[PDB]
Parts: sequence; structure tokens; C-alpha cells
Amino acid sequence: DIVMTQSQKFMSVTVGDRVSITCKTSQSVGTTIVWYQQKPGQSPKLLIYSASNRHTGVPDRFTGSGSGTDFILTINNVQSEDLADYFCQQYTSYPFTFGSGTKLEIKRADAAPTVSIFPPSSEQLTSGGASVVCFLNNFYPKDINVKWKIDGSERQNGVLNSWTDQDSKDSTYSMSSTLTLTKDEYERHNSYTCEATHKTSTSPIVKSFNRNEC
Amino acid sequence: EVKLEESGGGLVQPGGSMKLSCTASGFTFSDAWMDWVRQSPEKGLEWVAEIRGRFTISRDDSKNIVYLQMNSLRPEDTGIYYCTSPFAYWGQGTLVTVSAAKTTAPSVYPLAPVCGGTTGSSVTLGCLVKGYFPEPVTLTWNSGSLSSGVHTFPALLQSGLYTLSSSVTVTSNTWPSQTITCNVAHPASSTKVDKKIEPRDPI
Ligand SMILES: [Zn+2]
Ligand SMILES: [Zn+2]
Repeated sequence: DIVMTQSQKFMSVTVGDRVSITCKTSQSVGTTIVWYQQKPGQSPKLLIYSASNRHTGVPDRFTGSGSGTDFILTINNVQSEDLADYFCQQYTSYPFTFGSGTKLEIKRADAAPTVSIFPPSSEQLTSGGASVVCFLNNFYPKDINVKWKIDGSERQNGVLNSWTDQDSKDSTYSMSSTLTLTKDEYERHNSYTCEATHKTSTSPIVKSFNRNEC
Repeated sequence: EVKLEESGGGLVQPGGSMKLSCTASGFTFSDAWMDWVRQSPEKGLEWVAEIRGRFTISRDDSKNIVYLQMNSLRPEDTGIYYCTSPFAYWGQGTLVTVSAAKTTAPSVYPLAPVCGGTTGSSVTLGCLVKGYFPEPVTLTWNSGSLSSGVHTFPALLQSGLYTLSSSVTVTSNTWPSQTITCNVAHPASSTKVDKKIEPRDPI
């Protein structure tokens, strides 16, 4: 099957700006390209077909272009109601595969994450479990990396990272990182560290604790 | 006007079967291409034909109904299944959840700051909700009185059970004088829990 690649998963825009969303097909598809817009909780909605033919009712701010393998959806004078996921699609060969999607987001000034770390609660330890939680709140841009360390060594398995959607008020992101351990594992090791790497600092933000300390 | 409407979704166990229906109106049914597309966060938008035996499309003998018979389902088949007459016409989508979990109440744990005393201008507290099924749970702080500075994170599947957390941030001169409590409710298990956040003490 033909692979449709949208390299950008997230794009930040300012209202009134021009934005270009790229789509690349793994095979030559002429101009058999469809673009969709999807708002949360709704089905995709048709914007453009045959690469550049705008569907009825769609504002002329939306323009589709390209031919062969490289296509572009351009949104001129972007408005707040244009915030959504955008998907390309080819119909040269069935299955008519969809692109991976590009979400439009709001641009704002850079903001460092507020990091706080939380050892397992007393009540969880009594139940026989041990989870270490790290919140990274109110940062921009979205791009961020979290590393867990136990006694100086990086720990990769047992880690789940959950992002919030962009905030409607301040346009920031927040992230939750949870290291799940067994009780016997938590009680053997000493130092637990949450390291956040973000473009707002050359050095990573480090929050840690020792199990036996207070 | 064209109307497409799915039905027959819900919970089903691994290795089980489920048949979705989609009723159509506004056009001559047999003159139209009718197909199924699913959406998940992992795989994105997929035509049912891309998943391949396990997913078979059929139509009713007489009525304006297209069916999707799904067999030998796996957890990865969880997602929203859309009926469509390409390219412009889509149904609302119906959720299919493939899981072997029994109804399980959440364990709710309070997350007070590090015992050392992080202090500073602000202080961040947490509430961990672990090991529940099915979705959803509702989480508030102080009966919903404390809405500002709150981040409730989407639930993720951990093993075969859901887990989510929530953070709340306030000025250092409020907590612990002002009481802070996360209220968690899980309709499916008929459980409503209130966990007060209290400072940690030495072991
Ligand atoms: Zn026809
Ligand atoms: Zn046509």
C-alpha cells in the first residue's frame, strides 16, 4: 500500500498568519489527493479533492497544491476556528491510505516547565505497589524529554508519559510521567530522579529525592 | 440530505465477535460505495481492508444497511469505527473496546510533596487513580470548588486497567492550612472516594 507521510505532527500558528502543511506520498499519485479537517469528537470533514479542487462551502483561505509525491495544504489568514487536525489522502490505489495527521496549535512565548516529583504514597506501599510520579506543568513549546534515573542509571521500562491538550487560556502544555515499580524494587534502591530537557534551558531541570530522607 | 448512522458498538472480549450496522438515507443505497474506516491514537485512520479474514463487509438483502462483521478481536482493534460513503459522507463513529477486564474499582492515592520540603512560592499536590475499568472516572478537587491551577491527565492503559493522575497547584500559604481533597468517582463500580492530601512524615 502507498504510505502517506505528514512529517509535522504539531504546528504552532498565530491568527492572521499563513501556514503550509506538507504531505508526501511514497509513490507517484498525480493529483489524486484529498485533504480533511477534523475537530475533536467529530468525523473528518472534506476540504479539498483532486489536490487543489476546493469542496463546496469551504473558505477560499484553504488552498491545495502540488503534484507527483509532494503536496501542500496552505491556510491563508489562519483563524481560531481553523484549529484542528488535518489529514491528506491518496486515491491512486486502494486502500486509499490516509496521512498520519497534523494538528494546528497556538504559538506563544517560550515557557519553562514547573517540575515536581512525588514518591509513592504510604497507602500505596501498604497495598504492595510503588509508583513515582513527576509532573511537568505549563511549558511551551510542546517538545520535551523526560529521563528517569535510579541511583544514577537511566530507567526506561515502566514509564508512561501523558500529555494534556494545549491550554485554551495560556496556550501551554503539561505532562505527567509515571515510573511504576514493584515495592521490593522501590525499597532496595535509594535515589530517584526526574530529569526534564527543554529548549528553555541548556541544562536539564532535575528533581529528585532519597527514599530514606525527609 | 445524506444521513449515515452506526450502531452495535461497545465492549467485547479478546477472541470475541461483534457486528456493526450502519443505516443510510438520502440516496439510492445500491448506487453508492459504502465502506468502513477506523481511527485510533496509535494507528490513525485505517480502512478496514488495511488491517488484514477478520473484518468483512456485507449488506442487507433489502434495507439501506451496510454491516461490518469483526471476528477474533484483539486489544489493538480498540478504536472508533466509521461508516462512510467516500469521500464526503461519514457517520458519527461508534466506539469498539476490546478487553478481558472485569469491572474494577480504582485505587486512589494522595500525592503530597517530597518530605524534605520543596516549599517555594507555590506548592503542587497530586492525586493518583490506578487500576480501574471501564472508563470513565470523574476527578475534582474540593467538590469542584478548586478549579484553577488544575491539570487532570488523560487515562492510559497499564496492563489491562486504566490509570490517570491529576495535579493541583496553589500558593504556599494555603496548604496545609486550607484542606485539599481529590474527589474520585467511578460510576461502573458504584464507588465515590474522597482522599484528603496530608503532609508526608518520616518512615
Ligand atoms: Zn455510483
Ligand atoms: Zn469522482
